[PDB]
Amino acid sequence: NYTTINYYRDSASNAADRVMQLTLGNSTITTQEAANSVVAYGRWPEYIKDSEANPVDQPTEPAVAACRFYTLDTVTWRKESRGWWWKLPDALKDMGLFGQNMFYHYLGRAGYTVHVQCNASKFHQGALGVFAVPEMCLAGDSTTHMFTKYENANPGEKGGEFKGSFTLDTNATNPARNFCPVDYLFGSGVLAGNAFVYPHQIINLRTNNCATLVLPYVNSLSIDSMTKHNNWGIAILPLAPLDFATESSTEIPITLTIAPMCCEFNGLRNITVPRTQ
Amino acid sequence: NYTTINYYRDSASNAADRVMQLTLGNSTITTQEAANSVVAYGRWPEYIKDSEANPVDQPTEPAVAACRFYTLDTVTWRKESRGWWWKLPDALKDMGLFGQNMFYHYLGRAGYTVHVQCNASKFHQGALGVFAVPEMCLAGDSTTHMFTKYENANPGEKGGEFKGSFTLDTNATNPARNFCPVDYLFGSGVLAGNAFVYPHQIINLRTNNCATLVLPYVNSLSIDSMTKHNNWGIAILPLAPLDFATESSTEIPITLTIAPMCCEFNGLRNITVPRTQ
Amino acid sequence: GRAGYTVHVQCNASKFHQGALGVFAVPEMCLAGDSTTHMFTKYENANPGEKGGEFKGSFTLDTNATNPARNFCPVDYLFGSGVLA
Amino acid sequence: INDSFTEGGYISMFYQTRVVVPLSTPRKMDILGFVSACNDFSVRLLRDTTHISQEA
Amino acid sequence: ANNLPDTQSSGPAHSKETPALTAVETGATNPLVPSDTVQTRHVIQKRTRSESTVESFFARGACVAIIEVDNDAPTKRASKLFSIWKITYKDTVQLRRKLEFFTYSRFDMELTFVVTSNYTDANNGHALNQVYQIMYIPPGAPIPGKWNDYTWQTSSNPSLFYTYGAPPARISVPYVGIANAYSHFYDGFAKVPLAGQASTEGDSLYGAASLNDFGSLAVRVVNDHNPTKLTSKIRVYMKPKHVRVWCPRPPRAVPYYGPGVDYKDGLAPLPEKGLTTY
Amino acid sequence: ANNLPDTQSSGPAHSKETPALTAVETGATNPLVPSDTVQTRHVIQKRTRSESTVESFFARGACVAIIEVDNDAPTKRASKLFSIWKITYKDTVQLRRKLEFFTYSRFDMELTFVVTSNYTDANNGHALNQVYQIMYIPPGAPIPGKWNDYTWQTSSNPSLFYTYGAPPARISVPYVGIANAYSHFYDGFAKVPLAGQASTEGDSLYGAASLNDFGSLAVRVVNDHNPTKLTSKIRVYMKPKHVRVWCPRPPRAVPYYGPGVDYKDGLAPLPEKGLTTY
Ligand SMILES: CCCCCCCCCCCCC/C=C/[C@H](O)[C@H](N)CO
Ligand SMILES: CCCCCCCCCCCCC/C=C/[C@H](O)[C@H](N)CO
Repeated sequence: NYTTINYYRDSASNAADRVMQLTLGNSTITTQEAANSVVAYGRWPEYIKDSEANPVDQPTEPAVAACRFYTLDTVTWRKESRGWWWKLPDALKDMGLFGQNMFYHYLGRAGYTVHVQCNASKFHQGALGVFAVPEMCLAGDSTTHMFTKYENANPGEKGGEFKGSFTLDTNATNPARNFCPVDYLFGSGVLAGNAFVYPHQIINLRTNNCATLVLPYVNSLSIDSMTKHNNWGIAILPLAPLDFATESSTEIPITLTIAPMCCEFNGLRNITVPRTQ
Repeated sequence: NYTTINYYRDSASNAADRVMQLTLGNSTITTQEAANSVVAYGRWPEYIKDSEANPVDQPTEPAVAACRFYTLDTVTWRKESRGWWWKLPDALKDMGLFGQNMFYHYLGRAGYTVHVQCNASKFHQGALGVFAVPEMCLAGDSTTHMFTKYENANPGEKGGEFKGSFTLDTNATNPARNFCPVDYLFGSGVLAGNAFVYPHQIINLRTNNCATLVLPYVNSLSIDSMTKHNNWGIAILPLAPLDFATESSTEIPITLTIAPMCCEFNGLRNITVPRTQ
Repeated sequence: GRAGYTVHVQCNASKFHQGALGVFAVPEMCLAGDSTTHMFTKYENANPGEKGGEFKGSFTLDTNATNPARNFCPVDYLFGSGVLA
Repeated sequence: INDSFTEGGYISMFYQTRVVVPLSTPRKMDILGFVSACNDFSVRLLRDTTHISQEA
Repeated sequence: ANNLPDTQSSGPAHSKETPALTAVETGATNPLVPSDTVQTRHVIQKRTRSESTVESFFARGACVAIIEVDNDAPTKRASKLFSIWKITYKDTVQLRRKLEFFTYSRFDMELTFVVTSNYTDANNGHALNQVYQIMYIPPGAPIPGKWNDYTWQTSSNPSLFYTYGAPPARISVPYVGIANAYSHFYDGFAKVPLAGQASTEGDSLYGAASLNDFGSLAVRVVNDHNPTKLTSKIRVYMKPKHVRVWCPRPPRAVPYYGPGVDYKDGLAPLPEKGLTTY
Repeated sequence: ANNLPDTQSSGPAHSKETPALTAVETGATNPLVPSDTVQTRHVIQKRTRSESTVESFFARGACVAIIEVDNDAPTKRASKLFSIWKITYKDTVQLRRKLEFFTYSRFDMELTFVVTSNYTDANNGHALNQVYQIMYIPPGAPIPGKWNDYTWQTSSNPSLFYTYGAPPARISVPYVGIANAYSHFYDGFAKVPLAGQASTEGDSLYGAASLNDFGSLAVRVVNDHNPTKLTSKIRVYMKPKHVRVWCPRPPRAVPYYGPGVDYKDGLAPLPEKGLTTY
């Protein structure tokens, strides 16, 4: 036994599976070759509780008007693809009434259902790692730290691509001020092979055609500014390169469908019009 | 949990609304355009309790003889007025039997009912802040600290005026030794806008014609010398300047009526005759 | 689509002003056109938007055959629909 | 402190209709502004202020 | 100090009750909450005002004096072998402002003495560890005239003997005011001049009284002088304890000028900013 | 933190149940144990994960700052009589990496100050024991411009007075984040640039916000200068206490380059080894 007694007031001073259907609003997704679906950290998206509400004004919950699947621009997977990234809610800023509520309010909160679709025949090869990264900070391309500008950090539904090797932006007069995400460094100075600590799913073309990730709202705050802060980052990397019948030049589309969930907005004002690239 | 044990004797060593009528004596005040009445710190004036009596000799309580409304000299509110101040009990030193008891006794104590009256038409503009300040110390006008003489510090029922800007008294041979209260510094090196921490009322000419403040006796002692120490200070500032129909040159009277309350005096002697200005 | 409405008309004036406004909610507020052709008002004019339209003191006929206005001609005392206001 | 990540917002005042006065009335008036905290207000991490300083 | 109230959910409102409209002329602050003007959710409040208490606000050691003493030699007229410091919080601004937030205060005090010493020259040898005597001299008590006169017997005066290198010395004092509270402000005089007597007589400084007379501290180095001069400084840190305060005042907005409320410089504390500039 | 499960004996198996075969596409880690693939004996486990707890992992004092100050003379322009250090854990790598294992953290902090001083020259005499003032300056508080300006009154700023030779100074801090947790990473900006305004306006550094603004520490030597210069260094050791963490991330694999996630050098962290070389 030992005896412990606190001699101070403040406690700081104390000693230390395959067939699935997803319906949101007026949108429905059917899948037959699914590898199940992952709920990030086992937490389903939810609305702010009265015990955690910071803003006092009544929130607006568009529900089905905004809690529905929006499909982003399709990308092409080739043998030379290094990977793609999107930022949420940034990727949905021009998507129906969700983007309208996003830009008309000072504070916004939403979870997501991300559905990545990549169908290929039984004679194709390749694997895609689909990772949901909270606070997916990406490295810049200049000797100046944290120098990436807002326009490039928020590409929108197109997102960005990973790079095979790091290139330094030496243009002093007109710096690019863009990201330089290196695929094997995961764009953030960490080995990509460890990226599986994040919620993820692998689309192995021999097994499944799609991946589904249910992202809860993750943040150090109950609600934040959606225009300032991207809660999530979706990163897709080719773990196994695409291959097909030795024909070469094969390319298959990857489509991304994101549904915001449990959307809450506070602080209605005039609409925000961010500066464009 | 934590454990605390005291190892010493002395505890110092331990760890840390509109229509109103006011009748006092043979005096009565009727108001129809009142903005209610403020009781400073929510404490009504009272007599010294036996549990707090420092002097042992029997007090004298003139009651109605001195606890009655005395009206001071009227001042004029113009567009150029910066404000006025009075000191209590100093403003009442020549007012009936109250002043007699004040000067015949070594110790005196009294609360007050201050009634500021300023009537103007429905086509006038202006607001007066009326502030009751305990220990209303005012800044002097010389490089010598605390150099204001008794005669100027106790003007009487006329009181003094605030100044727009600070002026330094450079007359070495015959220094003025007077106050220099700057209106926006509240005469004491503090912004006037914060003066509302003191008990106060605003006379907005569109709303009310009068202000009433019930000041309890406030002091670090139960009873003190009224000739040495001014318990209260009444400061009136134009928050909104006086204006009228663009005619200009308009001036309206401000009248001050103070009734001492719960007067107690101790230490009867020959009368005190203070030196005059 | 389906929706009810709360319409709030605001018109402040001093105590030295005169005037009265009738504010009427009309279901199926059909308005008369300005041409000899019946029911000839085009969609663009029938749906002005938030600006709306104005009533007219007297009825004017649109005789421009080449480029007809195809606009409404609501007469104030006829309430724009052939009925006394 | 003036901080981007913890910026507070914007207060503004506008005319809804306008200020109307009759004749023989001042056409220019003044408004006074006051601020205070609500009963849910709180502070922490006591520090030294920058509103007072001493010389020599 | 205790927990704040929770936030209750508020829906749309359509009624003749208008909490927003008020009349500040009454002098009363409108006690509105967010749910009165906007629709609010339910928030279970967990913030507290524990660090905003008057005890927490003053629960810091604040430097109030830097007393300089020397150990050189009796012959040297430029070295001050002892120093007398009138006890007051007005030699420094920060604690003075925090205290002058209020008209009256009543508290015990904790005095901490941080002593730092140094050499003044090199080619005169070295010194042994010094002992400092800090003698409290209440008003009326004899004041030392020399560093080694009889007054330092301290038969009755409380005295602190601090060995250099030991942790800073510390004492506690109860509330020692002759009134029922400390007067941060005294709107009056100690004398009333009487009609008839000469203008020289009866003249007293404004705002000065014996309420703030607390005696002084006499600090000396008990050691005899080494062949080399040693200069020491005692820093006095004052911590109010068991604080009660009364009659809050607006804080000092302009630089202090002397022990009173006088101002002479820096009368323009506010900067320039547009009316419609955010 | 608690005890691990025991190992159960496993005999030969012949069945249609195949724990070995799985599908990692689901994103789920197969929770197999040795008894599933090989025959195992019974082992009563006595090992524990007590030292792998998040509290143990961070229960070390980590140096985060080396603040250099001097005591030479006011005239000397090359001597820094006081030093201001923005509070952060990103001036050092080891604690930064251990913390950036996680996206969010929430903890009390323990700051330990180890002060070491030395002479810089010999033929100028010697010095007396020094007292150091470490003043915490929260954001918005006035920042000292001179080593002896009014800011050091510390009427409100918490201040530590450390006597040289005493054990390293120490204070504890509660969780002082304006958010509900500390953000190791912030994927955003403090400003949103608005259409219309000039490219100069609205431009904010990526990943920088006021979540990580904690003020600074101002360190000075309280003593007056001796005829010889003395150089001192305060080493700040930060120990998280009552640690909670959220959202684990892969640790930094390449050298840090600035306060953000930028990388510029050492992008080839892995060595060369044959595929079939043991
Ligand atoms: C042991 C000998 C030296 C140390 C003892 C000195 C004791 C002096 C304590 C009594 C005088 C100071 C009491 C409090 C000071 C001021 O009145 C307060 N700051 C008023 O707000
Ligand atoms: C007594 C005066 C000097 C010592 C007091 C300094 C107090 C500063 C403590 C608050 C600021 C630091 C709080 C924690 C630091 C970082 O946020 C954490 N490493 C975040 O992970």
